[PDB]
Amino acid sequence: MIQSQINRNIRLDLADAILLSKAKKDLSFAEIADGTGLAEAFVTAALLGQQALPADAARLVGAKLDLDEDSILLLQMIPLRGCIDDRIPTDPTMYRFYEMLQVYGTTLKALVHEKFGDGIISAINFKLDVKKVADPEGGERAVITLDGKYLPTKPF
Amino acid sequence: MIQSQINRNIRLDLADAILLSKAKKDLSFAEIADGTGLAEAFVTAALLGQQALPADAARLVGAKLDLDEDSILLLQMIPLRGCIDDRIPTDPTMYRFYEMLQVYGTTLKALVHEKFGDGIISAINFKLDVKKVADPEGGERAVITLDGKYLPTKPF
Amino acid sequence: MIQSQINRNIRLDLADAILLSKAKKDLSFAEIADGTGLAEAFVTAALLGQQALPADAARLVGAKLDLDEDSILLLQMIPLRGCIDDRIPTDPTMYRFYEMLQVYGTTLKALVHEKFGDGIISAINFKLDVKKVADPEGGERAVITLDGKYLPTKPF
Amino acid sequence: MIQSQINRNIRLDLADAILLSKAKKDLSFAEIADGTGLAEAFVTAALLGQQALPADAARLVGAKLDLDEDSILLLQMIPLRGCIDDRIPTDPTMYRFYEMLQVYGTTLKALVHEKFGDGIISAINFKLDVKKVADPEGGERAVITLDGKYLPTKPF
Amino acid sequence: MIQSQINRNIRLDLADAILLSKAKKDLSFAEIADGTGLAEAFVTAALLGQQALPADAARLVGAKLDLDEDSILLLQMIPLRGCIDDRIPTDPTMYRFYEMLQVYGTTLKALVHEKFGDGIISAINFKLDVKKVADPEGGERAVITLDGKYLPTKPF
Amino acid sequence: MIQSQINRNIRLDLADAILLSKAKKDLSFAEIADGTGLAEAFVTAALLGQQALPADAARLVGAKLDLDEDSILLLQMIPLRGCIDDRIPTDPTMYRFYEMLQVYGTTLKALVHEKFGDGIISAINFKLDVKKVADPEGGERAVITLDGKYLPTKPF
Amino acid sequence: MIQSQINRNIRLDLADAILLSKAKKDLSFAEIADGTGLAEAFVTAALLGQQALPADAARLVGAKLDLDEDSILLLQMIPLRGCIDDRIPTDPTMYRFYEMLQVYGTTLKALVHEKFGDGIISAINFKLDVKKVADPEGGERAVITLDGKYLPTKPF
Amino acid sequence: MIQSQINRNIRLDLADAILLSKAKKDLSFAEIADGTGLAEAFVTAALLGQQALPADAARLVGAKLDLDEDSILLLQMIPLRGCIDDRIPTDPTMYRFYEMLQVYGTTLKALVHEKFGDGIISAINFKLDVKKVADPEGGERAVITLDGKYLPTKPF
Amino acid sequence: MIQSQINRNIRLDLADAILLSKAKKDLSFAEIADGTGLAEAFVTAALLGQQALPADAARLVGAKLDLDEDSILLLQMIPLRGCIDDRIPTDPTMYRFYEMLQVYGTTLKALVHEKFGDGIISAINFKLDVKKVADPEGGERAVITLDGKYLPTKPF
Amino acid sequence: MIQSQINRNIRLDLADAILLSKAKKDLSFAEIADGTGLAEAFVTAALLGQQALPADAARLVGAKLDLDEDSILLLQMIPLRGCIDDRIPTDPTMYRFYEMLQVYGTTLKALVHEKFGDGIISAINFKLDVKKVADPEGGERAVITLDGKYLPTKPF
Repeated sequence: MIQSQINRNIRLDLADAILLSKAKKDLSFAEIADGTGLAEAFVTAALLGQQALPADAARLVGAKLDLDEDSILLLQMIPLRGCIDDRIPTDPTMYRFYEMLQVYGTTLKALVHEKFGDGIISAINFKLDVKKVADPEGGERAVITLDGKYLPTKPF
Repeated sequence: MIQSQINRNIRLDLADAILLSKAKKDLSFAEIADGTGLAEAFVTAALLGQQALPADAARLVGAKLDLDEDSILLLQMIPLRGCIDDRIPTDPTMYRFYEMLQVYGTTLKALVHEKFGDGIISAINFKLDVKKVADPEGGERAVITLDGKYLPTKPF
Repeated sequence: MIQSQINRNIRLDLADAILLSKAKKDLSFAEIADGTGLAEAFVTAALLGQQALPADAARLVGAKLDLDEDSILLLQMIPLRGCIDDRIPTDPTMYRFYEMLQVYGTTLKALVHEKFGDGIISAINFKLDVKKVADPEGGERAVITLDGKYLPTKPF
Repeated sequence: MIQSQINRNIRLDLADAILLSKAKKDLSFAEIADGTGLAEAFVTAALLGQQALPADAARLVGAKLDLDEDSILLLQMIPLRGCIDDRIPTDPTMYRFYEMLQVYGTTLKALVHEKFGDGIISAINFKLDVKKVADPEGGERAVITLDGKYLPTKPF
Repeated sequence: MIQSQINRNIRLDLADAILLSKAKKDLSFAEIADGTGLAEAFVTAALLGQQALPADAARLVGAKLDLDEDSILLLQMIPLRGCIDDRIPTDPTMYRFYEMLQVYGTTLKALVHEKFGDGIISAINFKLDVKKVADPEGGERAVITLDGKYLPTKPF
Repeated sequence: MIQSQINRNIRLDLADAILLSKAKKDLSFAEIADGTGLAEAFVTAALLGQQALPADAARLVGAKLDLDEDSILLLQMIPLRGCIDDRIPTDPTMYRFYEMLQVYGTTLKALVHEKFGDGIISAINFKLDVKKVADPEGGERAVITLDGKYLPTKPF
Repeated sequence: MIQSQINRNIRLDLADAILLSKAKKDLSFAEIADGTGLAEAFVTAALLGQQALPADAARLVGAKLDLDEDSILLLQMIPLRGCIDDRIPTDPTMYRFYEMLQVYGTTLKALVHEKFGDGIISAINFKLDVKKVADPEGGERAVITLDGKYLPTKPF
Repeated sequence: MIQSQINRNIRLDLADAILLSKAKKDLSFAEIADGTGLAEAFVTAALLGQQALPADAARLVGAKLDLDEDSILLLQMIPLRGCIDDRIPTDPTMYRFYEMLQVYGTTLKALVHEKFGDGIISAINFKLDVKKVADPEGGERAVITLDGKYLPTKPF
Repeated sequence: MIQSQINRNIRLDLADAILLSKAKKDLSFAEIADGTGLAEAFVTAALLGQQALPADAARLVGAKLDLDEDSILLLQMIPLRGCIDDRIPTDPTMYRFYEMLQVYGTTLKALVHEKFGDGIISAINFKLDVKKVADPEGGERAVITLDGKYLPTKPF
Repeated sequence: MIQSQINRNIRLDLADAILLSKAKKDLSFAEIADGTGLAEAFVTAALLGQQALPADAARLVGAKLDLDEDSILLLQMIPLRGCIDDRIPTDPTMYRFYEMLQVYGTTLKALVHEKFGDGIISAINFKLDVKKVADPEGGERAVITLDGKYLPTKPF
């Protein structure tokens, strides 16, 4: 796939139409991803304009959501990524993950360098998943797993 | 603890001093946290100005790092939290965690609302840990676990 | 329930239409919320794009305001919250509540840590109400009650 | 009093020194304000650079805290108000009160105009207090009362 | 009037239409405000989205400018105030009044506190008027009067 | 005077020292400007770093405040003007004058063009004064006069 | 002219339409301004939304460009000035004039105060022109002349 | 010269020192540059941190201003250029040159492309000068000449 | 070519249309640029709104992509350059080139001044090339060549 | 190396000290890096706070520059990277490399996705080289090579 986007608004406008059709059809993201062979977080991210779907998956989710052919094609383009409106989220749900960075950002840096060395944990060679577990004290918790490759920074 | 800070620079300046002592002594954060009864991410965050240590742990890390009494006292104060200089990290290691929000922030929202409902995953009733593992294709990966309680939003 | 929004413009445009219909019909927010079983601040926030109405409430307010069926569905979706255009309000009425934070924000932090300990007062597990009272010196006063759960930060 | 400040850093530096002395002495804000004739929120705000204390209270708290003569005079100066470092708080405890504005700011405007008319709720003719209560579901809640005069805007 | 706006663009779009009609009809703001019983600065501000006209005035200016009924109703709505596009004006004419704040802002604070005490000069209980006078050395000057109530900040 | 500044911090630091001296000596700005032949708003502005005092005035005020010779010379330098820390004031007293621009900025433009023509009201060929007057409904008001030359924009 | 604009987008949208028509007709700005009696920089700035054309000049360029009556009227309105999208230009050609400010801004201030005194060089009583000349080393140079009246700031 | 700076504060601190010494010695920029063979705008800019002086010029002006040897060396380093504190000047004198860009920036672009073609007017191969001329209507004008090489953008 | 744009949205909107047509016809940028005589980086940049195509090339690519005549003319127009939505890219692919500047920006400055002297490497007299090479360690690398003319800064 | 920094000011203050010593000793970056076995761009970036030197290289450059022991240790710490003062460079030399991103940023994205596919060119597994070459038309050019590993984005 060699086609790519440069203006996020195209795929984000499409995401809005996907969300409307999904709401009208009472569909979950789990059901939309079911049968693609792709993880729900990857498929969901594509619907929301942040990943590219392979052709087969694009056609399958397109049927489910009743998308036109131009829309099924856009879903296959490599996106201009960046889902936050203006750098810092205003939405509370979305903001808590930013706050995690404000509280633990330097600790994540410190422990990455301690355990791995100079370099980065990838956001590209990277997977994430969201799991609901019972809280032994009452209620529920989310266990969100960020799984990224370590890439070293080495002299040259 | 009822004492709290309002100017992050005080504890951030102490953090720099801690990092210098730690470097001169060839200590790791795991080493410093060993024996405190507390997780390495929590103790590390406290050293870096983002948590408060209980008195016993403050005295122990203070002995390990040869910190003076004002410093051992400062570590027990509730901090003015926020480790990022100016909202968006410039450091590549830190930035990748912000990039994961730019790529998956709306997906985390979507999947939280689907699995839990309206509300948030907490950044307060919250634990995180960093694990080094083998990458099955070669090299190493970080598995970073964000473990947060779900708090619902419901009508009143 | 499980459907959510990622572009606040959709629900904010709906808010503008609701406000137009509301004005043509000479309706108050108190009137619109009457019979929903929900507090006026909660129903008002939903109309203005910041909460989700349960289905029964959406139909009741929808009938009162003569909203079409797409609008009645939108009111039930979980919003992308954030009512301020660009971080700091320009409107004097809204600004005073921001200035309240500029004057007392560190005092709120200090007293919260003194009375409760390390942690937060929730904006999620949270109730708001606005009460008009006579001023014994002449005039009227607003008594605005912010009622939020304390969630502690504890070591792990 | 007719003397005022133009650089908030002077009074905020004094606040840092006050907090250190307060912590060394194991004092609460409630104790410091005791015998002052003034509400804890007002005295605390003055200590943190956001209000001016009368000479009598400045000397009383100054003695309690061991402040030099220049500091007790500073406490009586009219401040350059503004406690937030850079417009939006990073600290989670302070941030939650900002988030209340992001979620309810337009609701507060709408309900103020409905109950009072065109105008504002004052942040000057204004009192606030923080009370700790039981949470009938378990735990504790903060009831924060914002009590502000209504000033109307009327044609001229 | 209990109806209010939350999106300034609606009234600012109306303002644009008002300005076009006013130009096609060769009307001045003084002419439009004549007969309303209201000062030219107040009526002009309402046309430009920054005040609410009483019903009688709205119908009068609506007839003078040939406004439709939706517009006459909009002019009676309480606005979301804030006429500056992005905080600092680019327009030279508007910018000069911002520059006066950059040069004299702390002087105004200093002199207000000297003459009145701790508190504010109101922008709500407030009148302004623009008068053209001769410059004794040749040309013209504008004498702009800001007339605002003093509200004291008093301890509690 | 041909000497000028490029770093506002030097004169603003001097302002801080001036305000301390003035506080210890219990002086008013009216008192300090007395005997200079200059308006209190101009002398106050100079002390706060926003105007240059002629040598005779600099020596007069410098005597009253007990300033060293380096400071009396600094006050005669042409300043790098700009009294607001970061574009928008946080202080309530100075914020109200910014709010006047958010509400009436476009009205001031519109009326200036109507009365004078294309061009500006100067902030350079400019006087301002602050006058306290009784409010017939009770209390006090500030009448603040901005008096600026009209300079037209004319085709070339 | 007493009619003015408050939303720059109206005149900037007209500029876009003017530019398309101009390119279709293979016209230069020098040709469009020919016969108006006005300098090419003034007429060009008017077309681009930053000056008001006298009526006769508006009709002349309107004929050359095939503009409709509403557009010819718009060109005569006093504009809401400000041609830069967001404060700092991104376009290399316009950025160099900003860079000229970053490099020489304080030099221009220092030399203006040295040669003229305290005060400003006007941007209002102001002419500019662009001239192409030979570079003695080969190639071409632009000689851009900023011709502004000196307005002093003197005590009052 | 192969040495360069990366932190503008070093040379800007030197500039403040230079300006105090210059003020104590009652010197003009014209006098300081006299005998260097360099234009007053180039020498002034170097003193203010925006150019590098050759060795002989640095020794000359350093003698005139009684600079230490470290300071004379600093004047010869290639600077980290950028004289504006925070992107947009607050000083009225410098702001007017920014306003010329807000009003004429697109006109400068348009006329450069018309006269020269696609490309830029250099800010590097560039000369500027400030000349005082009498205004035939009374008073003084500044004629500021920006003289830059045209560099074309050509396809490759 | 003497015609130029001032609003980037016109050419960027055309870019979006070009990308959609390019995706529908399964074309690459190398293919589109084939037979124009122009480097793929230059032609691609023109399509994406950042260069002007000569007329012959504009008609060739216009045919390949089924562009209408307004669009083929627009491609020949000198653009208002600037492809980044809001100064800092959000897209990871684009961001890495920004991170290169955050890590090596001062090194590039230092080494340019060391090897060439005071002055700049041009972004105008400039060629850009992207080549894919095999990584001896496995995988592939991009070798991106920035070839700019050195322009000296010399005293005047 | 497991030790890392969180406050860039420490290493950037050291960079300033290094640059002073380097200028006093009339050293080039090429000579400082000679004998380290590391590329001049790597060693230079380390001196400027953006890379960590191995211990032997730290000692060798520390000897050349006469650095104290704490400085030789600091050069070995993993930095808090980010060399740009405030996101966008002000310095002309550094700004040109940002301008290349404003002009070619979307072209680099497009061509990377065309030649390699979805994913990124690394700034971490990355080397850069600056080469001076004669310009056949006269003068000099810089050939700057960015050599980064391709990391693909693939579904999971």
